[PDB]
Amino acid sequence: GHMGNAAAAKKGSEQESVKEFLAKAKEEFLKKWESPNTAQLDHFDRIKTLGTGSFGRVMLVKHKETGNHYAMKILDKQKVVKLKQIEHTLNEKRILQAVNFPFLVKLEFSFKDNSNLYMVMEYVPGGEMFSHLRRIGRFSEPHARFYAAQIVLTFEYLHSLDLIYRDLKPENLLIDQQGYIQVTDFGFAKRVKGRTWTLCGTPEYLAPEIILSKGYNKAVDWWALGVLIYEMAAGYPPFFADQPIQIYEKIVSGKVRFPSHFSSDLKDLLRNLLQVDLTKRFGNLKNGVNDIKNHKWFATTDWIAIYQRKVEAPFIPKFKGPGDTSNFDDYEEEEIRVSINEKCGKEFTEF
Amino acid sequence: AGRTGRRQAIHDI
Ligand SMILES: COc1ccc(Cl)cc1C[NH3+]
Repeated sequence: GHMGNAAAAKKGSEQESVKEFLAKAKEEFLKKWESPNTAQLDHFDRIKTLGTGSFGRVMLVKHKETGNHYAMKILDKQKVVKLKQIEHTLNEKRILQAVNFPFLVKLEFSFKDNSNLYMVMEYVPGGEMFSHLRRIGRFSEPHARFYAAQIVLTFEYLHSLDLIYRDLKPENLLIDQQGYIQVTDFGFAKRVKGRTWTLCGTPEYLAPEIILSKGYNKAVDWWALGVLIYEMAAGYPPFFADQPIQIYEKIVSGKVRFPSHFSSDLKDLLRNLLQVDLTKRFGNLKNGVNDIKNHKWFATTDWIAIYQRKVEAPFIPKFKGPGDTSNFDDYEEEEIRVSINEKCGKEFTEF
Repeated sequence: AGRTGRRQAIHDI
């Protein structure tokens, strides 16, 4: 066979140890999920805007008492208007409170006021993968593989807890001071036992079953991993067009073309992740995540060493000190105004 | 041709 005796037994033992780890991780998650750390806005100084979206912004803040820096996500309750926007914000907070994994950003505080919802996270100063990727063009296959391995392990963890992530893309992956990934933005994450039906995500990363309004499962995250690996290794994603409607048509087609510099091992992995047929998509078969972890493209990956952060990273971001923002792009700095009247109190009671 | 800038997620397409 492909493995000799020694290798096969080591791999089997490794896989049983994963099961043991995930069983303990589920016990810990459920304790926090069933029985969940506030603060207030005046406890922080505003430093700089780190990113912006439709519903608000992420700000570098400095906590007055301790001097620690944090990333504060601010959501305008009055912008969180649509039904699915509201439930998603409750999902995000509850999931972040309860998870614990080396590649998932750590939530420190959450609170709300008359105008806004706030989630205060660890500040990850190395910047978004997105900007580093756009600046360099594309990552080498070894470098893309180092980042991909962290996503594979993170999804193995999340999916074992019945959590789907639903917004993988380079914009959401921060680089920490050791060059490892921190997944941020759990705005689309959800606990799902089987199917779910919300049409949400980012166009270029949507699995076909989402676009086609079919009830879907955690396999959408494995499709998205295929999109991510392709984009990291090529410099652009596999379904690439100026407008979302054109992107959707390419996704549904079942057609992917690869740069001539992609290795055959990489193309094989990607054709099995970017598989429209759910009975054939890697991550969705009888062998689960092991079809991905044991693929030839990952043959050099030491999964435990990645988890332990003992693999040398491709890139260590430069950091001049606490609160450095040099690895982030600049954004318009807009007022953060808090109304004297409570807005949307009833719809956010649970937050 | 395609989108090179940051991509916004859509909550309800
Ligand atoms: C620009 O966005 C962020 C910056 C820092 C941190 Cl820790 C979190 C976010 C949310 N993606």
